[PDB]
Amino acid sequence: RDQEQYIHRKCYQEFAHCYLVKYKTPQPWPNEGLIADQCPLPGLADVSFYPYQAIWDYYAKIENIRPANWTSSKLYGKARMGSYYIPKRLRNINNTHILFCSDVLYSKWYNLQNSILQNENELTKRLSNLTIGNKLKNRALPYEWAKGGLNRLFRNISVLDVCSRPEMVLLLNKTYYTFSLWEGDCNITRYNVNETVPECKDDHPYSCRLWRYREGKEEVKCLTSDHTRCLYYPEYSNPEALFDFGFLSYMRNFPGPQCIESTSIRQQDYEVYSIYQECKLASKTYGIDSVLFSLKNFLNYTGKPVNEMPNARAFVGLIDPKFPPTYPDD
Ligand SMILES: *[C@@H]1O[C@H](CO)[C@@H](O[C@@H]2O[C@H](CO)[C@@H](O[C@@H]3O[C@H](CO[C@H]4O[C@H](CO[C@H]5O[C@H](CO)[C@@H](O)[C@H](O)[C@@H]5O[C@H]5O[C@H](CO)[C@@H](O)[C@H](O)[C@@H]5O)[C@@H](O)[C@H](O[C@H]5O[C@H](CO)[C@@H](O)[C@H](O)[C@@H]5O)[C@@H]4O)[C@@H](O)[C@H](O[C@H]4O[C@H](CO)[C@@H](O)[C@H](O)[C@@H]4O[C@H]4O[C@H](CO)[C@@H](O)[C@H](O)[C@@H]4O[C@H]4O[C@H](CO)[C@@H](O)[C@H](O)[C@@H]4O)[C@@H]3O)[C@H](O)[C@H]2NC(C)=O)[C@H](O)[C@H]1NC(C)=O
Ligand SMILES: *[C@@H]1O[C@H](CO)[C@@H](O[C@@H]2O[C@H](CO)[C@@H](O[C@@H]3O[C@H](CO)[C@@H](O)[C@H](O)[C@@H]3O)[C@H](O)[C@H]2NC(C)=O)[C@H](O)[C@H]1NC(C)=O
Ligand SMILES: *[C@@H]1O[C@H](CO)[C@@H](O[C@@H]2O[C@H](CO)[C@@H](O[C@@H]3O[C@H](CO)[C@@H](O)[C@H](O)[C@@H]3O)[C@H](O)[C@H]2NC(C)=O)[C@H](O)[C@H]1NC(C)=O
Ligand SMILES: *[C@@H]1O[C@H](CO)[C@@H](O[C@@H]2O[C@H](CO)[C@@H](O[C@@H]3O[C@H](CO)[C@@H](O)[C@H](O)[C@@H]3O)[C@H](O)[C@H]2NC(C)=O)[C@H](O)[C@H]1NC(C)=O
Ligand SMILES: *[C@@H]1O[C@H](CO)[C@@H](O[C@@H]2O[C@H](CO)[C@@H](O)[C@H](O)[C@H]2NC(C)=O)[C@H](O)[C@H]1NC(C)=O
Ligand SMILES: *[C@@H]1O[C@H](CO)[C@@H](O)[C@H](O)[C@H]1NC(C)=O
Repeated sequence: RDQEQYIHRKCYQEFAHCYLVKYKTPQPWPNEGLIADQCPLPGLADVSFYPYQAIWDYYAKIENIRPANWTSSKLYGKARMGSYYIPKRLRNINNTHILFCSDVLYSKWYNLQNSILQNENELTKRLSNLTIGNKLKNRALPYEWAKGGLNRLFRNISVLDVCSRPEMVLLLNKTYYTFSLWEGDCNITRYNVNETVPECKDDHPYSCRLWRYREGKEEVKCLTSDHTRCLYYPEYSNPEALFDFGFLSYMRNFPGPQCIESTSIRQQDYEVYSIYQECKLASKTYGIDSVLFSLKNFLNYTGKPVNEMPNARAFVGLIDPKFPPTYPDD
């Protein structure tokens, strides 16, 4: 009978937006610190005027009370306080692949105003028209991922993505771009702002000023004998007062300084395989049930199922996975 529809339905409901990205070589995120001023911060006492930003999971939050001989490096490595600390598990040299199940990276053909029927149909059509086996043609990808890219399935990643999808950016960005209003970045100080920024000849109170000024060396001062409760002094100024300065500056709400520097993270072409296309292909040989079982287990490669992870966060690193998985000969 026309088995095709059952295989489509099952493969789609389990693996539609699941993909496997192979780095040319294992190259992890290179710094412990992430400078992303474009994301709003929680602000004073966390009474936040913005919805929860996922990147806040990695926020190096300044605390006023610290023990007597406390340094930021004890908790956040080389990261700046008030920026973000990338934990070791998100910059792991051993990780050769990135597995994700998310629709946030589809280009404009996919848009949630349409009926789900349209989007389902269009995605399966495009995948069939864009795959050699289970491997995507380079034209499906961003050119930044693979030479020949024409965004025919995936969009380019953006500056604001890191705020809602930090793991995706950390694991998949070919290049790290800073967005900074910190004093000293790009040799911009509180003294030469009227000279480095063209449009400043000296209105929003945020105009032509920096966000974080360097106040001095980081230190802990103890004014009691109680050395467990001492006062912390950050190196740069505290951003709670001006919690959305960087975001508002990124939206070009006012003129002023902006520092953007690039760092090449991963070189050479990505390869990308569609788990859905592999489901549909292997089903005609080994049967839908075993293909389903084996690819579900592959999605559980780390003990946490990637497709049971939130759509914005379902991006995981893998160490030398066998793909396709062995299919049971039953
Ligand atoms: C994960 O990966 C993601 C994907 O890889 C990644 O997303 C990408 O991030 C990067 C970095 O953020 C993005 O690239 C940036 O794009 C910026 C914006 O580009 C547009 O706007 C600028 C400015 O536009 C002004 O001028 C035009 C005319 O020129 C006007 O039409 C505008 O209206 C505007 O005019 C004024 O008005 C605005 C308010 O309305 C003001 O805000 C504005 O500042 C003006 O005052 C244009 O220049 C751009 O033109 C480009 O157009 C296309 C591409 O769009 C190209 O074909 C073309 O060649 C132009 O590049 C565009 O329209 C850019 O500003 C930004 O450029 C800076 O960074 C790069 C990389 O380092 C530099 O090479 C570049 O020269 C710029 O660096 C200078 O400026 C920065 C600060 O901006 C300094 O820190 C730096 O030191 C340097 O200064 C030196 O040079 C200056 C000359 O520029 C000089 O003046 C200085 O004095 C100094 O000597 C950069 O290109 C990219 O778009 C993202 N991609 C996507 C798909 O989103 C993501 O970030 C990654 N995430 C993480 C976490 O890593
Ligand atoms: C990249 O992979 C290597 C190899 O898997 C990782 O090194 C290994 O790290 C584990 C802990 O994550 C070590 O296991 C421990 O070994 C001690 C013996 O000293 C044992 O008593 C513990 O119960 C535990 O099993 C393992 O020794 C270590 N192996 C080597 C060769 O270094 C490495 O950490 C990975 N890198 C990253 C950044 O994750
Ligand atoms: C996603 O990112 C890529 C960059 O890797 C963008 O590709 C670039 O797109 C621009 C405009 O579409 C191309 O420039 C144009 O070239 C033609 C040549 O005929 C010229 O007539 C135009 O005036 C303009 O200069 C550029 O070549 C192209 N670069 C590459 C490497 O393909 C792409 O547009 C981005 N898409 C989105 C939606 O952000
Ligand atoms: C993805 O793989 C992980 C294995 O890394 C699976 O976790 C396993 O989940 C089962 C279900 O509860 C656990 O079995 C039970 O464990 C308890 C306590 O250890 C034991 O007393 C019971 O007799 C029973 O065997 C199992 O321990 C656990 N394994 C680990 C290492 O945590 C997970 O279920 C898999 N997810 C999917 C969707 O398949
Ligand atoms: C999708 O399939 C079409 C087949 O129609 C591929 O090529 C298109 O061919 C028609 C003529 O039949 C041209 O008019 C189109 O311009 C072609 N498409 C493009 C995008 O140029 C197409 O390459 C396949 N891939 C995608 C991503 O659509
Ligand atoms: C900042 O100054 C240093 C030298 O002190 C120089 O190497 C660097 O390129 C400068 N950066 C910018 C953005 O001007």
